[PDB]
Amino acid sequence: VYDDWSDSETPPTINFSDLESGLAVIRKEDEPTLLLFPDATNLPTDDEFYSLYNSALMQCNDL
Amino acid sequence: PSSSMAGAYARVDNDRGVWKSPANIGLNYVSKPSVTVSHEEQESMNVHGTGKSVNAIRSFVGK
Amino acid sequence: QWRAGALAGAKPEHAFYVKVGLGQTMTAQDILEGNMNVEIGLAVVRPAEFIILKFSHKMQ
Amino acid sequence: GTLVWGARTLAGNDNEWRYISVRRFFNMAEESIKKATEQFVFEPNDGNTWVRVRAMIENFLILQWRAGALAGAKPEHAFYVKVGLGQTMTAQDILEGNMNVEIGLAVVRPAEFIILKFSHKMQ
Amino acid sequence: SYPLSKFHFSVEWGGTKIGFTEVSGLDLETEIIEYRHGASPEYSKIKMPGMQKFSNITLKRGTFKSDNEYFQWYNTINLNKVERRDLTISLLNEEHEPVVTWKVKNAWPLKVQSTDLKGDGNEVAIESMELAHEGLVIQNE
Amino acid sequence: SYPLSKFHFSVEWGGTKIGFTEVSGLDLETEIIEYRHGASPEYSKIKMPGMQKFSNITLKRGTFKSDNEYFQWYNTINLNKVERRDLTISLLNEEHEPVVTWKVKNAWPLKVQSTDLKGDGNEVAIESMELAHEGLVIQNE
Amino acid sequence: SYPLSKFHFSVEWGGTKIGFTEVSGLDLETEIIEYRHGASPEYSKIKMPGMQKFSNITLKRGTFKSDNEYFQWYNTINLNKVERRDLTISLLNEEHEPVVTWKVKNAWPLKVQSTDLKGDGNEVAIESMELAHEGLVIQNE
Amino acid sequence: SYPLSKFHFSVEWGGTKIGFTEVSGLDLETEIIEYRHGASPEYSKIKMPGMQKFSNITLKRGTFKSDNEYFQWYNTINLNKVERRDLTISLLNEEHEPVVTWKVKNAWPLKVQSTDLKGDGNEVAIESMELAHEGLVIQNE
Repeated sequence: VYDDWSDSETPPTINFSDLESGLAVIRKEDEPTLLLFPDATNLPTDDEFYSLYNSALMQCNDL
Repeated sequence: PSSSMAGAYARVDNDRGVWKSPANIGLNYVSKPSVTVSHEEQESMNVHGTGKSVNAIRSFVGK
Repeated sequence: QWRAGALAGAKPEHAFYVKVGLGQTMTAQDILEGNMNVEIGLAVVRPAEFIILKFSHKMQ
Repeated sequence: GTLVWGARTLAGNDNEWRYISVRRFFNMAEESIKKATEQFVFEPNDGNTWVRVRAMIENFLILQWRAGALAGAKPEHAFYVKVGLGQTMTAQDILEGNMNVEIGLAVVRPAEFIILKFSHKMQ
Repeated sequence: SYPLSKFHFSVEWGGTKIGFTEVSGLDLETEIIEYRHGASPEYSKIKMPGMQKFSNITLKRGTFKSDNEYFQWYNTINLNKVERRDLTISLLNEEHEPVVTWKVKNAWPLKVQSTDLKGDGNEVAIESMELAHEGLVIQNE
Repeated sequence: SYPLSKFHFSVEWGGTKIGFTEVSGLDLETEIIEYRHGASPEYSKIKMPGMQKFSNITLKRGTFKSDNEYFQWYNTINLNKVERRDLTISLLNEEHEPVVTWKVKNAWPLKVQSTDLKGDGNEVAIESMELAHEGLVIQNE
Repeated sequence: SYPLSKFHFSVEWGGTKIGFTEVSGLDLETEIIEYRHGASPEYSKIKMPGMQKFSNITLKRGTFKSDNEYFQWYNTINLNKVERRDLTISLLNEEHEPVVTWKVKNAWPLKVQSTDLKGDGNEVAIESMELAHEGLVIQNE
Repeated sequence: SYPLSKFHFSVEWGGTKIGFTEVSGLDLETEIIEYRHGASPEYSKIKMPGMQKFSNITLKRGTFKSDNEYFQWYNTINLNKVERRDLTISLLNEEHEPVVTWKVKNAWPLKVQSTDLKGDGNEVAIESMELAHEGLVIQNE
């Protein structure tokens, strides 16, 4: 759930480990055909962003 | 699930015969399995080094 | 049981056999002790578990 | 207004999979067929089953053809389905409980470029 | 060197049983379009193929205790909706394997007919069904 | 493993007796609606269910002294009014209990037919009735 | 739960008999007045009721020996004078009582039509009359 | 993949019942304005839209005991005044829910037509009404 602000110039952050957890969960559902991540561009680094998408493509190959 | 299966065994014997497998049977009065079992997760249930196999109760879309 | 489709085989001769007799299933000692030995064999059908589909692009 | 321009995948030089609509069509057809084949999972592995499975798959594909999804003047040019001992299966597969079905499809691909040429009309 | 007989067969229709007493109506038909222009030396017409038709299929079976399937399928009709099924009809060899197969697309039931009753009716009660469909393919390899 | 026979049955129609010689017409029927648009690759039509119909039911019995029931029911017709009844037809087992039941809603008689007479007519005088109704349900459990 | 039939009815017109073969023309009609001013956002007209009309009534009956009533009523016309009558038309129930009544004011006859004659005319000679009137009220309670 | 049928529908008109035998006249129409100036290379005219029209709507139903509604609505006309109503016509699915709806503004009745009577008229007495209105919108989502 949404965290709070530290100051007017200091916003909440997005935790990479939380998105990986959600991906691990959706892997057990049969109905979905498309995978989307609405808060991926706000990850602290580009490296985390790319890592998340490589995992999503690997899931598609396996299923 | 054991009493539900005894019921299911009786249905198969009457409609198809005792020589047919008691599987690919829908259960009555069941909302859902308590635990979701994925495709990959069942590999060790059907085939295992000890031979002590476990059958699975699973949810199928539209069935 | 064969007629109803429980046993394998084109004709009953391929589905089962039954044997009994002195020199086949019994000896002199069994007759003396009151034993009777009958041997039975059955051809039983087993299910398939796996279906594999393969896809390709149709071409000449 | 604002339009989506282009429809290629991340494998754009792939002769079979570069277009999004080809990849998505195949995923759709494959999912629908396996749902239909699940009803035969615990059936005997013999000629009676092989015929029932084949007929079911062909009926699905005929409807896709009728709706314009597949290429070809007649269904015979749009797809094929094969199954049988000596064709797709061997003795070893029968013994292990396997069943092998082969399917092929004719799929239509889009044009991307239009070139116009102009000149001065003369006798 | 010998032809096939007509009494050993099976029908797969989505029901519990595959045994039937009688099967009929496995026909294919095409219309003709005729033409003649006035200057032709022949005083008859030239012919070409038109649109295509299919016949309805009739199935007959004996009535058994606790089997109400003809009725249950018929009773799936709801205004314009109905359960449609793939119908497979097969002529069998001595190993009970298919030889000739008739493949039928999108079938559903137009009518279900029950048995008559007679005081001196010393015979089997036979029920029957008539099916509509959208196409037939014949396989004989 | 054996089918049912067709000679042991009973009919409940509101009359004093339940024995009949012959019962027929227990049918169900649906109409077809056909369609084809001009651009279709197939040159045949697609089919769907239409409106529904029922057949009239015929009952036959022998004439007996002092039983005038066919006439008395028929004679309840008065301009557009008639006594309507629930008709229950049942096929029986060896204990004389129901096995297969046909349930008929809102029946009344269209016609009553009497016997012919012959000088050399060495046979039983048989009367018959034809019934209209509004629906049929088949039960076989 | 059922609608009324159309064959049991009677007509009271001042004559000796009330039985007729055919009755028609029991209609009501209103004129429309249309309007549009030039500044309206809609490009169609607004409508309101105008003046009212009634249709003539036609009565048909078989010719009988010594009954000359159609003629006798018609023959009461004298320059602008005529015998005017109250016409009551009624649809009947099984007790032969009124259900639906049409009440007609100030009727008189515009025309009386006789039968044609034919050498092979194997049918009933039917005469008819057409009536003018000044108003119709419909009662159904 | 299948088209809609035309027999399951309902009409909301402010009356007690919503069942009808027949509904017709749900049309839309536009006028054309034509033009050609003398110097044009083409020897035909250019066309553009003009003013708009609507057709009258006809409703048919069977006559029932104690239901006088067609008459009662018609009888609300008083010189230029009439009760105007919103008319909603709907084509239904298998759950008896709307699929296609025709919405009609400001309707009132131009005419009410009664049944004919016949001695051998073995049929249902059917009454009908014709309605004027000011506009039609078609909804199909």
